[PDB]
Amino acid sequence: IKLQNLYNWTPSNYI
Amino acid sequence: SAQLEQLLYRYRAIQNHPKENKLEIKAIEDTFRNISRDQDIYETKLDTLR
Repeated sequence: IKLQNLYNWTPSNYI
Repeated sequence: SAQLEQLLYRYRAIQNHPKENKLEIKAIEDTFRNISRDQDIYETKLDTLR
């Protein structure tokens, strides 16, 4: 579990 | 986007005090791992896509 790869989150990048 | 994710953030940040009455912490952390993995995959794919 990282931190800056966890606040920056859309549903446009889940895929 | 974040309306159901900040709730999970606050839910884990409140459930750091009991830490043993709630067994569902592990699946939530597995989904945090999934979100971090998908984010790293997207960042590598955006580095290659450019």
